[PDB]
Amino acid sequence: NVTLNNDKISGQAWQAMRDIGMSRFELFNGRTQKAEQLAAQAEKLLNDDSTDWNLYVKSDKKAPVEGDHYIRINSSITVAEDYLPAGQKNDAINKANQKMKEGDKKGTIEALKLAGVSVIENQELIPLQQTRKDVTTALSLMNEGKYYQAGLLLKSAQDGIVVDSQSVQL
Amino acid sequence: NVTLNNDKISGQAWQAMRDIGMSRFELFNGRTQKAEQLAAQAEKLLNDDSTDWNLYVKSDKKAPVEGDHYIRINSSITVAEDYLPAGQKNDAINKANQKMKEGDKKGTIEALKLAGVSVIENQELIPLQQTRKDVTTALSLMNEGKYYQAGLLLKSAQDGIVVDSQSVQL
Amino acid sequence: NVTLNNDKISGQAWQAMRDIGMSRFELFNGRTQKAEQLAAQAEKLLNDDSTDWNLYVKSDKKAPVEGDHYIRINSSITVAEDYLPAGQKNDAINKANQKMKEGDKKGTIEALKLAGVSVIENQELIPLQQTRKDVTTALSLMNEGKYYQAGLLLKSAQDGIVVDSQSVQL
Amino acid sequence: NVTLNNDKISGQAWQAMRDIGMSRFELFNGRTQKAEQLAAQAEKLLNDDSTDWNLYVKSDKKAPVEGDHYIRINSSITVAEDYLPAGQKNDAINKANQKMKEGDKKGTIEALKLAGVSVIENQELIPLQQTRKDVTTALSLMNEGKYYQAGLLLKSAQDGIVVDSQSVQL
Ligand SMILES: [Cl-]
Ligand SMILES: [Cl-]
Ligand SMILES: [Cl-]
Ligand SMILES: [Cl-]
Ligand SMILES: [Cl-]
Ligand SMILES: [Cl-]
Ligand SMILES: [Cl-]
Ligand SMILES: [Cl-]
Ligand SMILES: [Cl-]
Ligand SMILES: [Cl-]
Ligand SMILES: [Cl-]
Ligand SMILES: [Cl-]
Ligand SMILES: [Cl-]
Ligand SMILES: [Cl-]
Ligand SMILES: [Cl-]
Ligand SMILES: [Cl-]
Ligand code: NA
Ligand code: NA
Ligand code: NA
Ligand code: NA
Repeated sequence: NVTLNNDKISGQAWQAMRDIGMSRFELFNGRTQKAEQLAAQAEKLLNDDSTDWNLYVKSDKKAPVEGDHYIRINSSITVAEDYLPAGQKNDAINKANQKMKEGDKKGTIEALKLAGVSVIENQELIPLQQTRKDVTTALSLMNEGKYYQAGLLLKSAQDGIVVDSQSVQL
Repeated sequence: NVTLNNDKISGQAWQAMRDIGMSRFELFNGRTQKAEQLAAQAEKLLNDDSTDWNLYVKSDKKAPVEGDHYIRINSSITVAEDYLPAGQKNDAINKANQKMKEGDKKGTIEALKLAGVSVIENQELIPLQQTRKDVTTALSLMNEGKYYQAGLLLKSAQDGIVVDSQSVQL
Repeated sequence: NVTLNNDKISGQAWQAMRDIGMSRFELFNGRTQKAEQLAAQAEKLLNDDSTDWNLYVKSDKKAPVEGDHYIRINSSITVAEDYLPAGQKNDAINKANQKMKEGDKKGTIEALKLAGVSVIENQELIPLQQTRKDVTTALSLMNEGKYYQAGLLLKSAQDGIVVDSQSVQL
Repeated sequence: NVTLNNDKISGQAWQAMRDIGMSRFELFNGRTQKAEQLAAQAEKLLNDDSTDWNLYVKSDKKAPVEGDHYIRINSSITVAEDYLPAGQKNDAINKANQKMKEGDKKGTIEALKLAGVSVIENQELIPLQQTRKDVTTALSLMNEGKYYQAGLLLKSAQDGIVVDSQSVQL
């Protein structure tokens, strides 16, 4: 999948983060072997050598750990609707719908502005190498029987998700 | 998957909510046919006649719409750690790790209490019929070309996700 | 302030949680004496002997720590809007506005239902004694110079905030 | 208050956003005159002519509406803790505590890195003029008796809050 500006989003890393959360839950749920399976899947997803990880990097954002980079894992939309009289907004929304039908992203943004609607794109990001290290280290702790400590690292990986909300500039 | 109390969680409905969010994004991304495909997948997941939806119902929670019910779609954990001197907490955490290894949920909760750690389970819920109606109606609006209005219903479905955070009573 | 069902909400505890967050930030901001001042204010707010803390208790919710109770610190609204043709919804919303003008909460909920709008009340809660202990212990750690450890307890207090989202049953 | 880089944060705008949320709740709570009072307070806070609003602007972030700017209303911290053996981390945390005592922000960040801890600063931002317009227009709608529509604009103002999470570069 791609952002509004056509930059690639990592579905593998999104699924890895989902697996990380499920893994942590299974530690507390008394299913530590299931937790290891889920963390192992996350490790394979984040370290896939056939994936070109450069494609997902948000270059304009400094990661906390030296040499690391944030990658895009999801995009969503926030709209902000100004008050308009019912009639004027219907006609403006109808034109916005035509641009979406046409695949015209810029025309959609501009028609929505005439409807009093601003658009913000929320890009969910993770630091790639820091997340990889959390997963691999958590698995090592699980191998050692240090399950609570593994859970702390899985939670830290989740807490490293950030959301860059930006106005749409196509 | 199951909660700490062994109640079933709907992976299909979780994926349906993921599909609903992606569908809404694709409307703004100028890919309305992709949005319809994603909403159609969500509709099939939420309306699977081979699924016994009773298994996922949280019976002790009144849904906003008459006749409806909330279903469980995810569980996560929140811990709250009291301050303990480094030595006393290590020994208590080590015993908690043994109970997790043993699959002993109650023993895990009790050992964590000795470590100064309380456990809260966060159950993500959706109203099943209200969400079904949002998806089916959004698809109908997409068929009619009313894409912005479909996006509003998809967002409403997402805003209907609630999180019941409860202390663990096994 | 009060919930939709006229149960009291603690403005003091809300401000205490705000102070707890600011206190934690000031630790990292190199202003540990400011952090102590903010945590001391939170302690005074949560332990005010002139406040009748029973007024804010959500009795139908078991707190994680034995003998403790959750108290209400905020209420907000989530609406869920069904799709209605523009004309029918305007007339229904106009009637909802009259009930709000009249102070008629039940009539507002019922008029909104005719407009295709369901209402959910989100009650933010904290465990009172567990939060008190976090604050007092964090101050003690600050007195000892253990600032990072104090920050962990302040964060734990914040992570103990839960949101009970319930359909409106007046 | 100030960020880690000593940029000013608007306490007035933070309180305005708090007032906006309370105002919206009071509409549904059948207290429309209280909602107007709270929105009027938010309007006065955001439009204070004695405040130098330039002090709070995050210049490196484009606001959705032409001519507008994002302003800082809060800062918080996220830590990410690597796994370290208990002994090595205690000694590293003890040195971090000394730098916080000394007010040495850069030394704190560097000592925390030796403890395996990365620091992210989360800056809560609002678009100033777009938020002002939401509040003033919502009050006008309240004067007209269009309470539900006012609530939509108050919610839109809240949905315009974004969080810029950045690694600490002092
Ligand atoms: Cl297992
Ligand atoms: Cl890379
Ligand atoms: Cl580093
Ligand atoms: Cl290890
Ligand atoms: Cl398409
Ligand atoms: Cl059912
Ligand atoms: Cl109903
Ligand atoms: Cl329809
Ligand atoms: Cl200070
Ligand atoms: Cl009490
Ligand atoms: Cl207890
Ligand atoms: Cl102590
Ligand atoms: Cl009033
Ligand atoms: Cl300005
Ligand atoms: Cl504009
Ligand atoms: Cl107006
Ligand atoms: Na979206
Ligand atoms: Na979890
Ligand atoms: Na509200
Ligand atoms: Na903070």
